[PDB]
Parts: sequence; structure tokens; C-alpha cells
Amino acid sequence: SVLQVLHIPDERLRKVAKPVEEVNAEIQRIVDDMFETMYAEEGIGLAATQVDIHQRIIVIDVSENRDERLVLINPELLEKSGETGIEEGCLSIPEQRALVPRAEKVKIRALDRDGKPFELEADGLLAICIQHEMDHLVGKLFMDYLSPLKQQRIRQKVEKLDRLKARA
Ligand SMILES: [Fe+3]
Repeated sequence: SVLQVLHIPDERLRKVAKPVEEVNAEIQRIVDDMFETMYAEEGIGLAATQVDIHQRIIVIDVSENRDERLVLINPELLEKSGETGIEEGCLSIPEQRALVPRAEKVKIRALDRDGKPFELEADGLLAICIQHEMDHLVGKLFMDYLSPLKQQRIRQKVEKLDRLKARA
């Protein structure tokens, strides 16, 4: 199923996710719906909280043939180093982009879709994508890093878009 993705300024985007107790068929259903939603909207990363599910689940696929599915359940950052930034986007903040400071290289531990643990060292776009997604789970958005003026302007832009989006 394709789930509805929440937009700012929804308060549900600020909720802190609870860890997944046990990776069972219900959780795997959520993971599959999340991938389906992400591809449908053509994103490359999705956090559970963006679809108003407040558990520590993230799906990522940066691939062209939509066939390098990455699932992070209960992710934990073990190490990070360096500093980078690209102009990030987000399906919850339609059509807005901004450069945000991130660590360059990241090492995480997580469970996969089967509930098996794994470690992953990432750099480049993957490292940035994992940080951006891990932020969602503690109620952080990429605009939180920007100046008050920049944040206000982004909110308006999105409110204007959702206002036209429904043409009645
Ligand atoms: Fe996002």
C-alpha cells in the first residue's frame, strides 16, 4: 500500500519514535509499504515517522533500477567523522532544498528486514542520507539547521503549495 506522507507544519513530524520490540510480519508489512510509498513519490529515503508510524524504521534506496533496498531498524550511530553538506530534499518538505551540515563518514549498527544485526560504514551521499533519516526518528527536520528567516520562508512555500495542490 502507498501511505500518506505528512508535510510540515504537521506536529506528528516532531514525535520521537520508539524502538522496534521485535521484527515480525507486522513490521515487515510496514517496511514494504514504506518502500512502496518512497518509490511512488520517487524519494530515496523514508523514515517511519514521515508516514505517521512512530517506530525506529528507515528505508533507503539510492539505486536507479530501484533494486538496492536498504532497511535500518533500530539504527545506532557508532562513529562519525568529517564534515560535508549537499542541498538536501525531503518528501515532507515538498520542493524545498537547502545545504545542511553533516558528518562525512558514518558507522552504524542496525537490524535488517529479517531482524538480523549488521554494521555499515557509509560515506558520500549514503552517509548524509542515513543522518537525515536518523534525524526524522527524533523529530528533527533539515530546516531546523537553518536560520529563523530561512525556516519561515520554507514553511510558507510549502503552505502555498499544499494550498494550490487542492484545486477545488
Ligand atoms: Fe526527509
